[PDB]
Amino acid sequence: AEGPVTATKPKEAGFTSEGLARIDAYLKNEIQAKTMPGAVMMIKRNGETAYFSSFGLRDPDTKEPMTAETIFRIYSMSKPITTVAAMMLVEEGKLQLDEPVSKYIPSFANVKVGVETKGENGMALETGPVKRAITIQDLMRHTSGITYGFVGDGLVKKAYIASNLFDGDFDNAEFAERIAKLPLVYQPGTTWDYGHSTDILGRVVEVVSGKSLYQFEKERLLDPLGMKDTGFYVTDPAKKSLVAEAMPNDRKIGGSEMFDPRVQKKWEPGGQGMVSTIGDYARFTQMVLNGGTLDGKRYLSPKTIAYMGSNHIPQASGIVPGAYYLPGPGVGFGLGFAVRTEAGVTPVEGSVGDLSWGGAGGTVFWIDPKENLTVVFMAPMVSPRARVWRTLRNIVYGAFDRLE
Repeated sequence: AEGPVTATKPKEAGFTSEGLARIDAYLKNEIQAKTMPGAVMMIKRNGETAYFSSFGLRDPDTKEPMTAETIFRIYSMSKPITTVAAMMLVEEGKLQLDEPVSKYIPSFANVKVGVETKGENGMALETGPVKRAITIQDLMRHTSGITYGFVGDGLVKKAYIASNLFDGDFDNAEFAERIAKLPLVYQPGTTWDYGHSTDILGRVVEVVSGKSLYQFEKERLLDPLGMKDTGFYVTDPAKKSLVAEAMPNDRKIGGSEMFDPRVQKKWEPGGQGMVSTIGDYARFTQMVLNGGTLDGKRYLSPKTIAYMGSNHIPQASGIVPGAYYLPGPGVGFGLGFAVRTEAGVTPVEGSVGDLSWGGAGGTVFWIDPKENLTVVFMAPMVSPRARVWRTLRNIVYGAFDRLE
């Protein structure tokens, strides 16, 4: 427990105080159940802060309190930021969505597609050529054939694991080469499958800009937006104790302990390596809700934002869901965002057109243009994250007193 971080205007935000109180009760109960050591959450609607509270601890071992300034490993929430960075280059005519990835990273020109088939001793992989080159758009919407070794199962995924992709101290250029040596799980441009595509996109950004992913983002987005505690590593000695840590029995991601952001390394993966704070990320999402601008500064045009927020894998795309379609029924996917397409069907409340994504470390956010709403939630945890995120959606929408 703890309470509000700042003053709030729930009624003007279109919520009831009784409804929002349900969030307090839920979070405190989950903390008591040891689902997480603590949590911080912010809800903004109609340009007003409807809710902003923190509860519990940011670290169960040190017993340090959960605060608004607490730094979280945001993992996959790094993707929308990486994608926005790439789209800035697109707006300047320095990158195109239909261009082949191989144009920037040659090793991807000759990747092969693995297909499971019966052999003398069980299932084995047959490999063949791609029918189409992987495009920049494919990377942005996860229809490139590039996957994640630890998500679901399969022979290609087992090959990812066997290749020990995360050994040593390597940079984005080297990681891209490691990925390029592996077979794809699906033909490029045909199937949605979550994977390392965004890490590859990050390298594309470096090739085009001539800068490291972090420096490019720092200059074009992080500094101007005021996201002073957002990056890939916590190098400021005064900020190292602010890193949130999950319960002892829930610190494993992909079969390994969470990386230590307090120790700088060469890798700056655009799909999973960032650290940030709720305040920093809220500015990023507000910028997106605003159509690409914040505090008088424009980062992307409103057309570009609308384009990123559109479904890029509907029927007209011919794209089909892969074996592990994470967004689930009633939800599509755009350029770095899951996009709700059905009012019902999806088993959680929300609005057609709302944008969202989460991180394996417990963080999640969503932007609802129809309801002029943005929500950011951060709590260090892994196994129960999806359950908590879905429940929070229900509670937030369940606290509405009116529709916009």
